Formats: sequence, structure tokens, C-alpha cells
Amino acid sequence: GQSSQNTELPSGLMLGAGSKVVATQKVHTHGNAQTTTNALDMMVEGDGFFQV
Amino acid sequence: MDRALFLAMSGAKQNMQALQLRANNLANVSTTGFRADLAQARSMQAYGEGHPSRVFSMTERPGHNFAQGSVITTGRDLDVTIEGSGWISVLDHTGKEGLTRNGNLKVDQNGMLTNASGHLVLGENDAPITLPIPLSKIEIGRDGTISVLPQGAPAEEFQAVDRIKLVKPNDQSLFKDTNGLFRHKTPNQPYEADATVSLQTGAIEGSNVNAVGEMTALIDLQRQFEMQVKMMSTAEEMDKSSDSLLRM
Amino acid sequence: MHPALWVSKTGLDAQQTNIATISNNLANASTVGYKKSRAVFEDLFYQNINQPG
Amino acid sequence: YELDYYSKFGHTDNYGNLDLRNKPYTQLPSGFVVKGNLNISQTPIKKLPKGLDVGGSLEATNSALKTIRSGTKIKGYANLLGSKIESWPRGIKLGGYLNLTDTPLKTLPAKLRVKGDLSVIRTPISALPEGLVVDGNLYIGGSALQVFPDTMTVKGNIFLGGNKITKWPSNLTLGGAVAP
Amino acid sequence: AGIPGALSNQPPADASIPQDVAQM
Amino acid sequence: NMVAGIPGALSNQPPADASIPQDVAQMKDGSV
Amino acid sequence: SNQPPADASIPQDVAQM
Amino acid sequence: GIPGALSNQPP
Amino acid sequence: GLGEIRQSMLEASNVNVTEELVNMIEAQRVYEMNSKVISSVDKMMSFVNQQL
Repeated sequence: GQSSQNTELPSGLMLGAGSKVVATQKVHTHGNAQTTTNALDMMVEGDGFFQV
Repeated sequence: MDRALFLAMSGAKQNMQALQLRANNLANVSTTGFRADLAQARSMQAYGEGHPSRVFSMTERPGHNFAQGSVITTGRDLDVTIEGSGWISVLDHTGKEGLTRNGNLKVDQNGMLTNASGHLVLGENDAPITLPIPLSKIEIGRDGTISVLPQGAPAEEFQAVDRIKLVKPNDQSLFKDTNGLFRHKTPNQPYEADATVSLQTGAIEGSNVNAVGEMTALIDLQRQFEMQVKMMSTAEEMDKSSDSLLRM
Repeated sequence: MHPALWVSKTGLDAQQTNIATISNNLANASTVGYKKSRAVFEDLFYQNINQPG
Repeated sequence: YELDYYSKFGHTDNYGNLDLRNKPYTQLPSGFVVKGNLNISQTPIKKLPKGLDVGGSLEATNSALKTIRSGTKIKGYANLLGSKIESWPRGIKLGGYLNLTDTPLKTLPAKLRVKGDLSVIRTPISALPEGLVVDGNLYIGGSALQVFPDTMTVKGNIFLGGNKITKWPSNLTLGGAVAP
Repeated sequence: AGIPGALSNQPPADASIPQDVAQM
Repeated sequence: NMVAGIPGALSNQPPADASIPQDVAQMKDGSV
Repeated sequence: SNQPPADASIPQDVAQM
Repeated sequence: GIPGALSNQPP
Repeated sequence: GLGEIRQSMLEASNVNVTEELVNMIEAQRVYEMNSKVISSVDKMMSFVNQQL
């Protein structure tokens, strides 16, 4: 498993192993507001999470 | 038997290795900040007594494609892409510093700025950037300056806390290491920050792999591979026929 | 996989922001003391394959 | 006709070696620079341009080359086998051997230095220049040489090849052996 | 002799005339 | 002296392809 | 010949032999 | 004795 | 620095349906491209044990 040295020569040729998905990142961008007539539904503008 | 059997085998073996290098390129088309790998064959002759008829070929990586990757506008504040040439200096798990072009940054629970690969992002003092824990709005500058708003502070209290270390060395002096980080070929070469590298915040740089370029190279490795394996069979055929010189 | 695929996606994203600003102005057509907004467009960086000059 | 810039590009390899074998070029532009080796074998070229620079070795085997002008820089060796060269100019910076076998060469520059081997095999040359210095092997087989100068220097082997030498140099230090 | 452009199997040295080929 | 090594595909390769173990390649010169 | 022939050199860079 | 030869006996 | 509670309003999802469709196109073509390599390797090896 010796590495480095002359990487632009046949001696130091390096081969990859493919690709993978490392993380499924949640994009917490603030969404648009829906105006409803129900008086029991609420919204947070800006940072914040409701607690249940 | 004849040595042309192994002379062609040593060529067919390298074509498969070249095929593996192109396979890694196409698997990394969706990867972020991926620099395509070039594949080439070197002609090496067996020097010595006799007619100069046997020349081996080995596949080797001559370099990488450093052209600008595809920029993906995502609207995310912590997404940065290098405008034109330039690198981001990060330290891997072991601690050795290296260059990266993946600007899919994130902030951990303690404020340390990392990228998608987990490498810590270097700062102005050649140290990992550690931002205050209670942030309110991160707004990266074009030059790499990170201006953050403390939590609960008025919108007019915007102050800079760090500047991402951007390095633009000669691309021909860089080699990809065993983990996708580009480092200097010459050991113990300091990575000096550049004042010309710019960061387009809100966008992500994709891969630079040309899918058709790999596909049209594939269809030629296959044909060259098939020609050499025919040579192996015809060298086998010649030896079997010449087996009738000891029958007596 | 293709530069034109992602270049045009930036155009799609730019128009979605542009339309959202237009829709906000029409929604606030009766709001008292509302100042209208207009989106400001600009090109992204240019890849310097060949140096001009 | 003559080689142009665009025609030059179509006879150059990856590392910069110009190949003009059997090509119908008559003259090269002055101040010519070659990145690597130069091959003008079998060419109708009768004259090399002034200010010629070769980053490798000059190959002119079995060519029509006749005249090389002074000031030419050659990093590698000079191979003028079977050409039509009649004299060697003074002041050629040669980084390698000089092979002049089977050429109509008659005269050599005085106190010539060959950093490699020297060949005058089967040449009509009558006498070697005074103060000759050879760092390699000297082959004079089949030539018309029969008298060596007063002083000469050969750091390798000396091969007579068949010609008879009667007057040997008075001051001669040999690093090798003499072969008939 | 024969062919005029035969090769040489010895490694390049640029100092020794290759005697592998029929250099006549 | 005794001379030896791996025959076939592995030895009929350029030295850059390090298929042959280092000590076995040493045996290919001479031994006693 | 009275001596063994030399082996064959297959270098990846002729400058280093 | 070939340095580092495999053996033929259960490890 | 916390957000405010807005009654009778709802926070819509922040998904961009057009963005997902564009990503679907790129992911589909890359998926097909890798299958081409797998077929190419299989056809190459199939030529070996058949011809040789």
C-alpha cells in the first residue's frame, strides 16, 4: 500500500473505488406562509421549533 | 512459447486498468468539487541484446482536469464555490493539510466550520475556523470573509470573524492523494493564501467530468483490448502448429 | 453532466425569485405605505479558458 | 518548396521531435529551434539554416545534407551517416558524438573536441587536425588516414580497422587500447 | 549493407555510437 | 549459484508493475 | 559467447538506469 | 527458503 | 433572536418542484451511463473466454 512519490508515472498510478452518498443534508430554508382561517394553526417566522 | 503472448497480455492488462480509471470518472459525475482524472499509456521498450521488437505499454495518470466544475445555485448561505482557479485549504482526519474544491460547508454544534467530507476548514491563522455558537445570520463575503450576526443582536451589528484560507498554486504541481485531497508534489511545501481567489456564496461547484469524453474513450479501449486478446490466441495457435517439429 | 443543464437551471431559479417579487407587489396593491420591489439580476463568473488580450 | 510553421507542426511528436523522413523539404527557416531530436534523413536538404538550434540529436542518415553553418547548437549527438557533407565547420557546439561514416568529408576543424565517439570510417579524409581530442572511441577503419598529427588525445579505444598508421603522435595518452 | 533506417535496441546514451545496427 | 523466480505472467512484466515480491526478484540474479 | 548475456531493461524513465 | 514462502500446514 | 408566533398561518414546504425535476434528469442520465460501463466490461470479458 505504499503511496506518493512519482504519481505521474506507471509506478505511482492510483485507482479510485467509485462514489457514495455521505450525507442527506436537510436544507432548513424558511418557507412561504399560508394564510388560513383556522384559529388553532400557528407559524414561526424566523428560527424556532414548536415543542410536542 | 513466444513472448508475444505476454507482450499482448501486458497490454490487455493495462487497458482494463485504464477502463477502471474511466469508470471512476463516470461514477463521480454527481460528486461535488470532483476533478476528473486523465488516463494515458506510456511506451517502454525492453532495451538489451537483440532486435528492438518488444515494447511494453503501461497506463499511468498524467494529471487531472482542473477546469471549472458545474456551478449549482442552491440559495444556501453556507454553500461556496471558487470562481475560476483556486482551492480551499482543509485538514483531514489525520491532520495533514490539503487543498479541496468542495464548498458544501456546514456548522457543527460547537461552531467549527467543516465541509461535506468532514475536513476542518482552515482560517486566517492557518487554524480551523471556530465561529461563536449562538449565531443569527451567516453571510459569507465574496473574498472569503465570514461576517456573522450574534444571536439577539441588531441587524446593524454585522462583524467579520474570519477569512477562509484560499490557495491558488500551480495546478501542475499538485497531485491527488489517497483521499481526494490535492497536495504539493514537493513535500513540506507551505500553502500560501492568495488574495485573488473569490468565493461565490450560495452556489455549489459540481464535477468537471465530460460524460461523452469518457464514453468515446471507452469504445476505443474495448477495441484495442479485443485486438490484443486475438494476438494471444494467434500466438497460441502458432506454437501448437510448431509442436510437430519433435514428432520424428 | 452538461454545463448547459446547470446554466439554464440558474436561469430557472432567477425567474422564480423574480416572479415571487412580482407576486408580492401585486398582493400588496392595497397596502398603505407599501414600497414596491424589483429584483436585480447579474451574471455569474465567467470561466477564463482563454485570456482576452 | 520549404517548411512552414503549419507544416512543421504536422511532423512533431508529443515531446517535440521533428521528423522529416522522406519529406520533400529543401530548406529550413533561419533561427530554427527544435524542442527535441531532429531527423532529416533521406531529405533533399543540402544546407542547414544559420542559427539552427536542436534540443535533442540531429539525424541525417543517408540524406543529401552537404553544408552545416557555424553557430549551430546541438544538445544530443550528430549522426550524418551516408550524407554528402564534405567539411565540418568550426565552432559547432556538439553535446554528443559525431558519426561521419561513409561521407565525402575531407577536412576537419583544428583542435576539434568530440564529447563522445568519432567516426571517419571509409572517408576520403587524408589527415586528422592537430590537437584533436576524443572522449570516446575512435574508428578510422577503411579510411584514407595513414599519418596521425604530432599531438592527439583519445580517452577510449583506437580502432585502425585495416588502415596502416606509420607516424604515431609524439604526445599521446590513451585511456584504452589500440586495435588494428 | 541494406535498410537505411534500422533502429537500435541499446538505451540512448548520446555519447557512444550504437554498434548493434549495421552502422555502415 | 542458483537462479530462480516466479515464471509466466508476473515475471513477463515491466518492473514498474510491482507484482513480483521484492525478495523473489533478488533471487533472479544469483544466489549461493 | 563465453559470458552470459545481460538481462533486458524496461525502465519507466530512461534517464534513471 | 524462498524468503516468505507459504507453508502447507494448518496455520 | 427567536422567531415570532403567527396565528392562523402555516409554513409551506420549501421544496422547489422544478429543481427536483432538473436533478431527476441529471441523476437519470448518470444512472444510464454507469450501466453502459457495466455492459462494456461484461462484453469485454465475454470476448476473452469465448475467443481465447
